[PDB]
Amino acid sequence: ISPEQEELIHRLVYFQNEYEHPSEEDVKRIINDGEDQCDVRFRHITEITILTVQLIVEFAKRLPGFDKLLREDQIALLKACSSEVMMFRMARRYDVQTDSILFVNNQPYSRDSYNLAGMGETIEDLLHFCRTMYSMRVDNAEYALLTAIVIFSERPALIEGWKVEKIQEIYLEALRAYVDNRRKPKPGTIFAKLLSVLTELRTLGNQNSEMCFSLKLKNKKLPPFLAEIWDVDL
Amino acid sequence: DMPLERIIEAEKRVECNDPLVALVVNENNTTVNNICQATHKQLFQLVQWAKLVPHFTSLPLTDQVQLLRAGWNELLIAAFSHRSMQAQDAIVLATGLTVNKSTAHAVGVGNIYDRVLSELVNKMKEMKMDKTELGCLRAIILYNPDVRGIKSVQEVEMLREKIYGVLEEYTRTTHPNEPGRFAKLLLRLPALRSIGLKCLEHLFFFKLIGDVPIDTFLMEMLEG
Ligand SMILES: CC(C)CC[C@@H](O)[C@](C)(O)[C@H]1CC[C@@]2(O)C3=CC(=O)[C@@H]4C[C@@H](O)[C@@H](O)C[C@]4(C)[C@H]3CC[C@]12C
Repeated sequence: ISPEQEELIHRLVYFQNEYEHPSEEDVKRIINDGEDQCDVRFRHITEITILTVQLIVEFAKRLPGFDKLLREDQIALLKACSSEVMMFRMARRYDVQTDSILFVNNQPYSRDSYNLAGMGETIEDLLHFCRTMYSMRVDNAEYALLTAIVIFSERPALIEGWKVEKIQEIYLEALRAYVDNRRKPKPGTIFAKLLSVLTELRTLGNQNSEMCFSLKLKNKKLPPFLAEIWDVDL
Repeated sequence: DMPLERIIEAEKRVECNDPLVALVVNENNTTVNNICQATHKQLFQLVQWAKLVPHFTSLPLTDQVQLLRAGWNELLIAAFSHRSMQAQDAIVLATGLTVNKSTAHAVGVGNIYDRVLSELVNKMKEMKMDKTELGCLRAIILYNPDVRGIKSVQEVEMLREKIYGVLEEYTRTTHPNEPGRFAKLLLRLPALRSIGLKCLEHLFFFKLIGDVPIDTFLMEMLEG
């Protein structure tokens, strides 16, 4: 590794920890009702996700390099990485024991939970991703680097794409270096395995969009914030 | 076991390179054959290629069918994207037949055109991606242990990891001057997956003669 890369990684791990979970206030401010036990688990999932996206933007905004981009490209990258980066946040709260996700309120959500909320269509693939990630024993630094790498990805309608790509390069170099150091039994293979996650994220992200559109079939309304940032109306 | 030779070979045995015939957008019942021919060759080369990849045929028949059905589009898009590096501003098929923004509808494609050219062709072009690299990436695409319905999961995961190592090794020795080369190659896969997701049907499967379910067309092609 290199004295500078360790600095970058220290920084990323820090930011990752700083924005892992939302405020006590913001969370409690959610569970406060009216409709049945179904439209409730749905409101929790959607509302908490809003905080989740907010946290993602906070993390991205502070990544070295972000401030060197045009406002327009910043918006583009953030819009595009939301649905993807959240899969990481989800995987990090996956419990192998119960094959579930530990939400903020410690309430573990499972297939049944999502199903009850009207989102049983994709939960299987979601849990599958969590297991995949888990089996790879991805650590904090790897997750942080990977998140940065996802955020600085070539996306359509990008003005200074080349500028994004150069920034991504720095994080890719950091990742490789970090992996060579701690991972020896085929470092380069683990490196490729981690990058393969990016390609799988295109699929999960696409599924998220498909599900959002499907909420219209049912009579579920996606919170405006989410519907907007993900352009789930086109 | 993963021989880098076996891989370079499979991509070679299918190495297409003949004319540079622009497609004719007419019902001269000839273009229907130029397209039909390009199709048949493209799809035959797809299975022909897969069988030449190390240990593919050693997989359960059902599994090699699932793997091709799943990777079909990505595999093809990668194929015609790489041999489209020569074309000035167009996509090159197997027949040597080429398509353009306007002559894109027939032959599927169409709305993946702009994106294919800008995120794959141009990228591969300015990166000087060679057939060996392509061969490894396509093989990586093929050995997706996460494809559903697959039995030999772990077997596939291992074969894929071996290809990572081969490509990792190949790039370090071929470009000791370009460290990012490895990562730069692998980062073409997300773009490729995104474009493939925009498809909705298996590319070129309808320009094929007569009717026959996908799993069947594959099942017999893998036996012939
Ligand atoms: C349509 C949209 C709402 C669907 C999103 C769903 O598919 C996801 C990806 O499955 C959502 C549902 C709830 C969820 O937002 C979360 C709840 C938490 O409590 C925490 C909040 C914060 O500490 C996060 O770092 C982790 C976690 C687990 C997030 C991650 C992503 C999850 C698990």
